[PDB]
Amino acid sequence: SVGAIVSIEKAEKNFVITYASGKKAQISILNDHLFRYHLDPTGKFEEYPTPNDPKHVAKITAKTMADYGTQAFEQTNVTDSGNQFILENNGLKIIFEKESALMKVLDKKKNQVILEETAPLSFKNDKATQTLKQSSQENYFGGGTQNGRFTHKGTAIQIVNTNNWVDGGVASPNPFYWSTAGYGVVRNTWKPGNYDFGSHDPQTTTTTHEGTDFDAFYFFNDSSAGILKDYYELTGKPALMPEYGFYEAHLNAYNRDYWVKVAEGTAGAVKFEDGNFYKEYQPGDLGNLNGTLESLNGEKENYQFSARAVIDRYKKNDMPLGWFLPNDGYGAGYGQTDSLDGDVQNLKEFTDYAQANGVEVGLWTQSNLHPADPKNPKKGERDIAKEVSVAGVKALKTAVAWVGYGYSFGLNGVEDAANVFVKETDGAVRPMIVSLDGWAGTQRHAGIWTGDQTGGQWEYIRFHIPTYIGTSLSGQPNVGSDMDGIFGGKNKEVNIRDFQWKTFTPVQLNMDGWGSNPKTPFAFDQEATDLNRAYLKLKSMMMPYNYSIAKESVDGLPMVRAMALEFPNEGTAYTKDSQYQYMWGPNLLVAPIYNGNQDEAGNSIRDGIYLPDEKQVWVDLFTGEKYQGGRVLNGVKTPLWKVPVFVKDGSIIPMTNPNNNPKEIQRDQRSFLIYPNGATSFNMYEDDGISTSYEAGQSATTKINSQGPKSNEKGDLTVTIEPTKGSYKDFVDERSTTLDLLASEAPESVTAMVGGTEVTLKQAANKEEFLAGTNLYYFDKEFQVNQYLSEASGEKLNQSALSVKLAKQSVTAKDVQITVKGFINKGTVDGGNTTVDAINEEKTTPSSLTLQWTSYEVERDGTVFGNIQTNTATFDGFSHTFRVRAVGKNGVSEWSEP
Ligand SMILES: CC(=O)N[C@H]1[C@@H](Oc2ccc([N+](=O)[O-])cc2)O[C@H](CO)[C@H](O)[C@@H]1O
Repeated sequence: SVGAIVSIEKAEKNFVITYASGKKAQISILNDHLFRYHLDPTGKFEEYPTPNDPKHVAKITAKTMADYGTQAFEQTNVTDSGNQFILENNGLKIIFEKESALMKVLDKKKNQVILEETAPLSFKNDKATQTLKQSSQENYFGGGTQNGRFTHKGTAIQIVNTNNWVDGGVASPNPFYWSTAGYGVVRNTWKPGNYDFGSHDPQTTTTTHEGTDFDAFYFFNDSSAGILKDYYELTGKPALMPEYGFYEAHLNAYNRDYWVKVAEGTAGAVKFEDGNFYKEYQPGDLGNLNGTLESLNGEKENYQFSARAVIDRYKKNDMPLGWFLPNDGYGAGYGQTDSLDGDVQNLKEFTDYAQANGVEVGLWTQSNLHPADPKNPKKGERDIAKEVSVAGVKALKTAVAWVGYGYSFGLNGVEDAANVFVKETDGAVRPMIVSLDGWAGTQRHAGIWTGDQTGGQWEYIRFHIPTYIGTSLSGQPNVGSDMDGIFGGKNKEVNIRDFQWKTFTPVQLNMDGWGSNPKTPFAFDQEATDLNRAYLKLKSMMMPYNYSIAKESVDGLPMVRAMALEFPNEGTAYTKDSQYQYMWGPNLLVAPIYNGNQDEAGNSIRDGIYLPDEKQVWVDLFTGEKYQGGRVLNGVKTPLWKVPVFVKDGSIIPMTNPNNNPKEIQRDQRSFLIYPNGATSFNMYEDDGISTSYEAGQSATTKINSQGPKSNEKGDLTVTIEPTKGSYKDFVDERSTTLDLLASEAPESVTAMVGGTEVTLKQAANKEEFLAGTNLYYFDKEFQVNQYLSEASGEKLNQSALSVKLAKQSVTAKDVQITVKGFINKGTVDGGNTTVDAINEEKTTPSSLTLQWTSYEVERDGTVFGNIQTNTATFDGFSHTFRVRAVGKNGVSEWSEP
């Protein structure tokens, strides 16, 4: 312990705290809610922590202390207030008890103590530990990719480069956590740590990092978006993926292995287009067998075994494919020549072919990306500069084999790679890097994938959902994983369920070559293939929405959102009651199927669907079925074709034509799927999709406003598309406009103003007239959000919509105002009417209680459960008070005895 504080002095650039031990700390005030506290036993007070190697020059911070300016520091006063020293600016009171040295921070806007040390910093055992008060309602997020976990109260998390990709490991640590009390802390260290959020003593949180230094950035903010924006201003805004990065990729090696003709039914046999069965061999496993060597371009009497042939199969199977890594395999390489330049020419010809097919090429790496002598490369070296400038590579994946050391290593590597992409293309290619073993800052260059796990089993989904959520809460919105795992497979239902929910996630990797079957969306039967295509096409149609929430995640909430981000006033949104669902942007609640529980009809039984907000209607995206929030639904029947996705009524979802890659998007069209519910709004972002020019303001935004009746009510609806602001290379100014307004009745009238001039709309007599014509509207009871899913599910999945089409117009010069009179979107709402119209001892397990007494509701520890279809209900996931009420046609009853 450094002892009592004897003095706090305002120096030229920071406040100097002198402890009775003679140890000093510097407080740097960066803005009115962010400060750095640096207790440096060495007295050097260097701006940056020591990395694990001096060549690791990429910094945690993206903004220097000097870049924040001196204003907040100038406007912070130190006062000697008897038993305390106080630092005070417009934002914070930082209060230090003189005798104990304990720091506490009053947020002056809240007039509440947000952070309070309860024991002094401890430097024992070559670690630096802070001990904080933990309050009963205080929750904690962050830590990076905390495999299986997102909400950390009552647990400890390891801030360690664990190189463990399965539940309970850490695929990508981050020394960043935040408290729902309204603070975030970045430990300014490259050293591993352990954050114990009151795992045995619930009133104490301890944060420990190895080392002899205590250096931390403390930021105070009253919103989760503000905490993340603080983290991003400090450590770097997330990179915005190029549009193609949101599309599934195919990853494997096509330069190294051999295919041997085998019998059908041979272990590992794969059928090819010649109608024969082949089994894949590494060259060293061939033994006396003879096979056909793979190549990227299939130029060697081997076309069906080539990387080109895989592009052709995704095309033949009409599957989206954004990008392709053809060298993803240990020692695989990307050419078979005697030179790097010969291999780069082979890869360039692959990239020409991939690009002719609308697919970008990335490379995997297990190594440094530069030759020992770039002017004289050796065969088998890497030269990301030539790979980029000569071969046209646009993306990079960093194997643990490269970045496995962790901490400063990965950040240095991905920073250097990002700079090469940009420099070699003069900014024509923005970075597209997928990494792991990250740290604070990684997000500004790279997204993460979660590493190697076994698919073909429900645990593959179950642990991934919270993993994504917690990754995103850690300031990494660009998260992905392998589609149905790198290992295993042979479980059709898991495969379909994985493609389903990852539609509503950023990055999808078909990590092929290691599994129980090929890793593609067409590896299973036609039922699975058509479902996977349907969900992949839905993602392609959602690209304007997805790109818009991606833009938001550059300086705001991430794309995968913990329930608490969108519903901060509900306790359920913070706990493991929210571990298996999330908001995909603001507008979609995704509650993936994550276990094999079923009925005899093969329907999955989904428990614990938490629908927030007693005042909010949630709309099944596929069927239009409506559900009242403020409840957790158990026993929800979910057919194989379906993933539980609910639209937040009010949602504007920008859409586009189904497409297999960004070059197939019609840039001369725009389309909005709207669920009007009072006054809502959406900001649609666009840019050139590929370059760094967005960072220099080459982008455009379009504000869409929907102003109509509340859910299920009738009224006037005004949809206003404000003029598009901004421009960029190959910006298309002249676009047609579609609105698909979910509606339950034909309107009284639909009128259209374009830049203040009326456009006469005709009522289409039928769908074919509507589809053929422009300046029309059409009330359609056969509206399909996803025709591929309708066809794949064997369900029509018809919904009712009022669709409106306007002719091409200048989107910059002229707005759109559509007025619908007699607008209504009414359906029956499950739990819509909350109007007031024993413990079964023999069934008590260790962790499940069964209560007995058109449906019922039960309150479990202050959380309301619904969809209880019979005369009993069991509650589990226990290591409790039960009230029950009846549900009928005309409302409910009041709470029975606790
Ligand atoms: C975490 C990581 O880098 N994963 C890579 C890596 O994966 C494996 C997979 C299996 C083993 N093993 O059986 O011991 C080791 C490493 O390299 C793969 C190369 O194809 C993939 O890139 C995978 O994502």
